[PDB]
Amino acid sequence: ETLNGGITDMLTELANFEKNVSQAIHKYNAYRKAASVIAKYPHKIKSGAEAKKLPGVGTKIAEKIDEFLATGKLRKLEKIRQDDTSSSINFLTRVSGIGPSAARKFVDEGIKTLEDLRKNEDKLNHHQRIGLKYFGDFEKRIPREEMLQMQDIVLNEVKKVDSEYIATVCGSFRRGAESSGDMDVLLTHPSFTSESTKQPKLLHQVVEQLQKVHFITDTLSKGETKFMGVCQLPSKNDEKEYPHRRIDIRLIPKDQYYCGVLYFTGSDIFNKNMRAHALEKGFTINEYTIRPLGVTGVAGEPLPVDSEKDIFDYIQWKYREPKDRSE
DNA sequence: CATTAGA
DNA sequence: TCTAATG
Ligand code: NA
Ligand code: NA
Repeated sequence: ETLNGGITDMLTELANFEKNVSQAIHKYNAYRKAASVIAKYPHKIKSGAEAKKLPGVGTKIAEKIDEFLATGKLRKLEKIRQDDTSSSINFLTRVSGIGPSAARKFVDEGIKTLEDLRKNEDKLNHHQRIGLKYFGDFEKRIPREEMLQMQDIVLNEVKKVDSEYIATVCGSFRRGAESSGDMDVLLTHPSFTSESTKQPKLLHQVVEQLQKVHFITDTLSKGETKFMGVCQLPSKNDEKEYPHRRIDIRLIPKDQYYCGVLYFTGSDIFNKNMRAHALEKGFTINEYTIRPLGVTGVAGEPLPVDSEKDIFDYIQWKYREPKDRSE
């Protein structure tokens, strides 16, 4: 957590590189496992040698460990950090819609900057065109103070269209957080569950609501169960307009909400931890359900859930307010 | 890890 | 169809 820190950070750096700039999935994978196991090790790595005794700890990495050990740096590291191409990749990527493959392709074409991107919006797809267009706003945080004003409008039209809907704004937001990166709305309806053959319109109804009022401004992706978009709080009585925000609304079988909700609400550690417990408590948790464990090794059969409580009850735990779902 | 664009 | 990008 700190005694192995540099090694881990170097190593990760190392990894992320291969992965993006290069297409070295393996080396990349190689770095991460090492990064992983070195991270667990309970003592101070005093040399590649010692490190080397590890699993996944090859000669190539052990080598890198000495160089970092001996001199507070690493060339390859330094050389990469410098590399204008590589850098270019890492940057283009911040564009929403641009990922490794497109980064590399763009670079090769010579587009290495934000401006380059503009000059060639045509070589860009609708997702990326938007990612472009709100480059700033998308990197900006979301003040809870806004999360509250957004959430408020959202539940308002949800309810407006049909009183039967159930929306929940999951995430850290939900976990009390001072700010958030984007809003996650988990949606559900009774008239939609596990079997009941969809009702695409269920999703489409609301998206169209939000839009009709202007909360929705753009569509990154709209599928029959997951709409991915852009939204903005009405810019008041002037002088202050609102930054464009990333929103994600998703349909859910009324039969799977709470688990999903429970889940997406994290924290990643709270979940992991609760989940690990359900195992002892003879259970199985996962994004959509909770099944009872059968000694044969495994088992099935989705116990019924009506609230975040059921799932609690089931594993016989203390209901944890989302507030304290930190870990 | 599953859903969507796109070509 | 596959392949990429988000979460
Ligand atoms: Na080894
Ligand atoms: Na990106």
